[PDB]
Amino acid sequence: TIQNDIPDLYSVFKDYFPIGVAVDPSRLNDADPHAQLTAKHFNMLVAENAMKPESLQPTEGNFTFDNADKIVDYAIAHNMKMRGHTLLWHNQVPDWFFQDPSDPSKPASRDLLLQRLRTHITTVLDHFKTKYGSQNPIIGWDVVNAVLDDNGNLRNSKWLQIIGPDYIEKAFEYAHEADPSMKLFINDYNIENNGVKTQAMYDLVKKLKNEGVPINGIGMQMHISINSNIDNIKASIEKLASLGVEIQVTELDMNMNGDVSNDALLKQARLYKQLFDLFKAEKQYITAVVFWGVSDDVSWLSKPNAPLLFDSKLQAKPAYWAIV
Ligand SMILES: O[C@@H]1[C@@H](O)[C@H](O[C@@H]2CO[C@@H](O[C@@H]3CO[C@@H](O)[C@H](O)[C@H]3O)[C@H](O)[C@H]2O)OC[C@H]1O
Repeated sequence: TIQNDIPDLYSVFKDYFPIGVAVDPSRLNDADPHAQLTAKHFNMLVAENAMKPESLQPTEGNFTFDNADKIVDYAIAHNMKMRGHTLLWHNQVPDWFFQDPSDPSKPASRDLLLQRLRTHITTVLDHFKTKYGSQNPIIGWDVVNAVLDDNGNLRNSKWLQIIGPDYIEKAFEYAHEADPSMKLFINDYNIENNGVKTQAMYDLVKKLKNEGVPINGIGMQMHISINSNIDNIKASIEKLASLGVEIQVTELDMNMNGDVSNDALLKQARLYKQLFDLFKAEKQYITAVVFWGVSDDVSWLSKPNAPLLFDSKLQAKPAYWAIV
């Protein structure tokens, strides 16, 4: 059971930006405590998995939008906005995309993979536009996800192998043509550490935007840890924001590195407080902050963990009170 009388999390940030959460379609029933927590504290939703490529087109031409639509319906019912995650990634994408259909032992050509990407992106965006119309809660999409490797080079996924470096520009082009009302984002992790990957994201977006690619913003996943440096996060936000794009904190959670002790929870609270003070200070750039999971018990991180503001019993943690 949840705490019904404590402050609604997102309301505390009404003058800064919406506060969202990533959800599972199986946790949306009115009597489900996770759903109650979702509707109470957030005014933005994201599909943790239901809108990924494999979740939308498991086999070629066979689109499965039921779970995604269930989340969209829920968002509409609770007056929540949504982020679309994600049109392209190297994980949770079916092998068929990259295979020659007449000889699955061979790879698809650059033209065939591009056509498939175009069809996927266009069908996905057209689905939400045609089914929901003006009521579509999705305000933007992570057009490409995690396209950089640890060293800042372009990740050598099958997309890069088969098409080449311009597959990124093509994805944005296809999304923009399908629905110009959508804000288009390039999303990634570790770009908040002000290291080589932050610089690489900055260089890539600067290059593409200067070439006319319709990139509207950068999503900083923010899968931080109990040892993350606030100064580096601030420097990263400033650097990326200098490109004239929106910044959204898209998959916020805190890896405790196995230490879920009471002392660690207090340290977590202090860090989350500093983090949100930073976000508020940077409100002229940040247009959304989304947590990757409703509560600790449903977090994607391996156990033991305590990454969010609500614990495994769905109760507000010290971090929640520090921020509110
Ligand atoms: O942007 C990335 C996120 O999308 C990513 O989210 C996690 C992706 O893996 C999910 O776990 C899979 C769910 O589907 C099952 O069939 C698989 O067996 C699981 O591995 C997890 O639920 C998401 O939270 O996190 C990393 C980000 O870079």
